[PDB]
Amino acid sequence: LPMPMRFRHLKKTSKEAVGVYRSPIHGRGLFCKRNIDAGEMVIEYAGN
Amino acid sequence: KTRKESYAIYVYKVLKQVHPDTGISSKAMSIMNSFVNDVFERIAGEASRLAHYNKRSTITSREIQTAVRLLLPGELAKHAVSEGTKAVTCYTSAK
Amino acid sequence: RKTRKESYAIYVYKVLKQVHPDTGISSKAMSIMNSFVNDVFERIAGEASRLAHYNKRSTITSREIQTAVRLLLPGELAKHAVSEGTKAVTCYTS
Amino acid sequence: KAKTRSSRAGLQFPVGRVHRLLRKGNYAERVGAGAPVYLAAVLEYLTAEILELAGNAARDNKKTRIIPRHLQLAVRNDEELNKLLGRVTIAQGGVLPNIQSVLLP
Amino acid sequence: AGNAARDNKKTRIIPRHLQLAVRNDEELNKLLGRVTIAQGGVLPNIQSVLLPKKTES
Amino acid sequence: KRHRKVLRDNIQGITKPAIRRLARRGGVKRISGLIYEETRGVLKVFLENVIRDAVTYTEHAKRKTVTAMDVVYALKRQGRTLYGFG
Amino acid sequence: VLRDNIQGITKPAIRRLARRGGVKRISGLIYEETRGVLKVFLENVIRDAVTYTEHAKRKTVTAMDVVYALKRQGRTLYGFG
Amino acid sequence: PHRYRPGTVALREIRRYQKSTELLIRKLPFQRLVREIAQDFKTDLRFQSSAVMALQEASEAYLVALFEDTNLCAIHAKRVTIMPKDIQLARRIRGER
Amino acid sequence: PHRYRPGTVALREIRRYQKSTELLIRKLPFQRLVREIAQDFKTDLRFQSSAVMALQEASEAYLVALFEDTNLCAIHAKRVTIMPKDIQLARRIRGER
DNA sequence: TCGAGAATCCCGGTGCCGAGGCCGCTCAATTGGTCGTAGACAGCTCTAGCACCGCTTAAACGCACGTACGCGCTGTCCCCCGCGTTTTAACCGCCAAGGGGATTACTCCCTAGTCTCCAGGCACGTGTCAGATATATACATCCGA
DNA sequence: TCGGATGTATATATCTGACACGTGCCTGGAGACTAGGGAGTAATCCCCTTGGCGGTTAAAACGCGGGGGACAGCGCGTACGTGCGTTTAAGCGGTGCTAGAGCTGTCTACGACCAATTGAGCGGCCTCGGCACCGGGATTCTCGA
Repeated sequence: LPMPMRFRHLKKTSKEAVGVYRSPIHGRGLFCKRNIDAGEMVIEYAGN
Repeated sequence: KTRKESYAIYVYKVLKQVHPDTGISSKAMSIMNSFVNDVFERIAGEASRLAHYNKRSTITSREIQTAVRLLLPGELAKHAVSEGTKAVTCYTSAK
Repeated sequence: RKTRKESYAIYVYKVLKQVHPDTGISSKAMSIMNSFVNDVFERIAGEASRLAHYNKRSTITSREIQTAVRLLLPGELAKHAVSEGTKAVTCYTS
Repeated sequence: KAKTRSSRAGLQFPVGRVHRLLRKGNYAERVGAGAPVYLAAVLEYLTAEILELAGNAARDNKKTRIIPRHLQLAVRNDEELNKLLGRVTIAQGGVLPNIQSVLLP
Repeated sequence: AGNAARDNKKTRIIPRHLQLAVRNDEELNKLLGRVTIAQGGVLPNIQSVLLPKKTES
Repeated sequence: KRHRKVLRDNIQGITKPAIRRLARRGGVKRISGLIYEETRGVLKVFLENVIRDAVTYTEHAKRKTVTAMDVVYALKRQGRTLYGFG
Repeated sequence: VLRDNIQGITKPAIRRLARRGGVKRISGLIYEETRGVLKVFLENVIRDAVTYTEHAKRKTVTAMDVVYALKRQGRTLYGFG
Repeated sequence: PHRYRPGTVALREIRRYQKSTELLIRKLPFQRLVREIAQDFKTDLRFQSSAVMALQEASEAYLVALFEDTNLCAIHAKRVTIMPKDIQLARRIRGER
Repeated sequence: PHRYRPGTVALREIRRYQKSTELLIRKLPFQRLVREIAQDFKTDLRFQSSAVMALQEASEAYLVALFEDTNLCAIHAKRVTIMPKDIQLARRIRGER
């Protein structure tokens, strides 16, 4: 697939893909729930 | 207290004229009844879509013949076409 | 001068400009959408006519069209198109 | 003065019932006058074909009254009737005897 | 169709966008089951074992 | 109330000489052990995709019984035509 | 009258259809089997196309006849007529 | 101490089951299955019996055709034992999924 | 002296051909094929052009679907190279033969 | 752990021809009536479906258990694949000649429809034989030594 | 190679209950007429299809050389038939009752049917911007050490 269609896919599914929970490493961390194939987009690290 | 469109006596008579000394059960009669209804619906529906495609408003012998040549496979198609044309000519000559 | 033929080009133009402001369409895409609407119309009218022959009635009401759409379309798309149809008919009545 | 069209054409399946089923069935506006005759002929031929291939299996397996297993075998053994009745589950059917040739010991 | 037509940076809609728009969706692909769009093409799909992988170093 | 319809089984009710028996009508020599669950899944999918259209015709006819013609009509739509019940 | 044109389908063109199919590596008998399957499918379409053309009395096979035949086959080509 | 070489009972059951026609699945568990999955579309229906027999014939024929195409797959992979990746291949190829 | 490891040109041609849409078979040999096998059913016909293009689209789509199901078979048999028993298996399973 | 290198995606100039839009002008959609029968409905059966019951018994499940083959490993080899060099027909662009396909105008005769009459099919009551079932019984054939 | 030791078609006696067959009766299928409207037929013109000839070149054809997957051979123990014993749910009769399917009048209101009207929608003809092509730098993997 080309780039912006998967960018649309990203803005769709980044909510249902991942999750922030209580880590044993250090405080909290970002988990993973959907089984990800090697190469796809996960989330956009956006802010101010 | 009703009526029913079965083809039992007709398949009886055809079975008499193709095997002189056998009969047929109920379930086989129902299977042949559904078979004749299904073949009738497929041939009539293909003919009707021909009549609608060609912008004309009458099903004739030529459209039924083209429905037969489309729907059936080869050797059985030539047999059925010859049987139908024989029946139509013997209908209309001695009409 | 040619004999006037049916087409659904203008209505696809209108729905396209209602759902996208500045996105045109080609010719081949217009022929595809024409044949697509012809397909869906043939299937739904066939199912409704077969229902009318099964039920020993003689008149296509809206009820048979609703039943044909609920049969032929898969799941959630049917649950939206039923609502679209009912809303259009009830806005047509009053 | 009552010559039925089955007699007047020489066939066995009726033509009046076919004419009534065409006019009632809403298949088109005008039914012809020879088309139900022609179709009665075609139906009579295919019924004759299936019963002809039925009766051979009936006499070969020693019974004298045709059963749906005989009908299943009479349909499925043929080359072109199998292409006509493409996918039809016949009730009480069963299948053709066939074992793959790479499983015999 | 309009979303894909913007997202490949084109103005109009050519039928490749229609092929992608139907076959990416799930229910419209089930509706258009036995259908071939002219000039359509297919989805880009390569199997998982036809491409190499590296072990050493 | 009055209606006792708490049912959880009956996917296991298709027992396990039965799929073996169907396989050996099919001409199958030796079967693994996951075929049982996979066959139960496929059977559930198919019976859902027939019972849906059967109940739709039964409701549209405004009745409460699903006569045999409606099942024949559902299977006629699916492509698996059935003979011998009309 | 014509001849040999089933070999008009080349060796690379079948390879190109294989690449669009997503195929790594081909043997040397696929060419013969592919020409067989393609000739069978073209006969089964062109028979019904010419049957429609003979019924409508014309001597021309338009696109609408091909689309009607493909509608009967169960393939339903869009984008013409 | 008399036991067969394994496979003989398999082949004789294949011929023994292909030489007959009957309902093969026991009828009341299949009827309870049909009513239980018909619960989800309209509550408290009322079947006939011939509709249940028609469903049993359709499902029996579909499973038999599926297993024969599965067995073709498993013989193609130079094996004998059927594994469920064969069934999933067959329903992927046929077009039902 | 610079040559690729074998297979790289294959995978890049796969992506290069899936990123495009056109007629793929050269048009005049396919037109001569269609006229030559249409000879046998009615002598001296007269085609249009759009009917020939429709035939080319239908045949192209049928061959592409056939090769993808063939490639599924060949990967199922723990191989990579396609052999014609795969194609004959696919047309046996699908129901066209 | 590297670097030669060969495509490759991203980027902006030059040109052109498919697409959007606008006027004109029809002919089918709209409005306004009548009029009949298809259907909604109240009522009135009476018949299959569901639930219940005990009883009998083919059939399903658990458990050893021997074994054979799916799977894993290794070798070897040959044939398919990159690539360089060589022809050749695909294509384009063109002119050219004529077959045939929509199109309209015009008789015309085939069928939708109506009225009369009457036997072909159908629901129903008959007896009565085709194949199921039971019982021995020669006879094919699987498997160790 | 044989003995044994299995299950398997095979000759016959008896029933039954499902199937072959009169019968009457009726309602839908043959006889007559009548109009009119869909379809057969002549003509045409003008659109499109088919055919032919030279020019460029993209692409097919064809050897070369090789190394990587197809295939054969071999070892094991995990997994699955085979059988035996040990439970259970599946048929199977009778019963009932009853909710609901099916059937009969009865009366409308909703859709067919037809007359007069105009504006929605197709055809022809402009115009001009998105897209196609050319050409060059950044990037991004591959493959020999």
